[PDB]
Amino acid sequence: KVFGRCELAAAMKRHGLDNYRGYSLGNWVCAAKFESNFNTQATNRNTDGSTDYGILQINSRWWCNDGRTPGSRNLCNIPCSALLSSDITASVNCAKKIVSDGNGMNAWVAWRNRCKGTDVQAWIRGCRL
Repeated sequence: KVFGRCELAAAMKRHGLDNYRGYSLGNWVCAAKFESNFNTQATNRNTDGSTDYGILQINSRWWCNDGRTPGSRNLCNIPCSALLSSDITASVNCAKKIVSDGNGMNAWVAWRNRCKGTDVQAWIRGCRL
């Protein structure tokens, strides 16, 4: 599913990301924009042989099982394919663990490089939230 911007803002807010670990909703929407272009089906292989999955490009070395990432963990206890669903619940639950791990949203390198320090409330402009 390709979310609209305000559609995704509303879903992320419903699931508790606004101000989660102190990160306002626009940070999360900005991260999804540059990680996946709002596409839940996005996947991208990494040089280390892991893959990133879904709206927040959650990676198979630590967080989910894809069966092809040797000596990986599954700290979110899900199959990576769960992260591709139109229902973002599993991606949100796993993102909450990731952002709690010690480096905050710096775990998403698109957030660090394209969202951090910018006017992230622009991403929720106009939305009825």
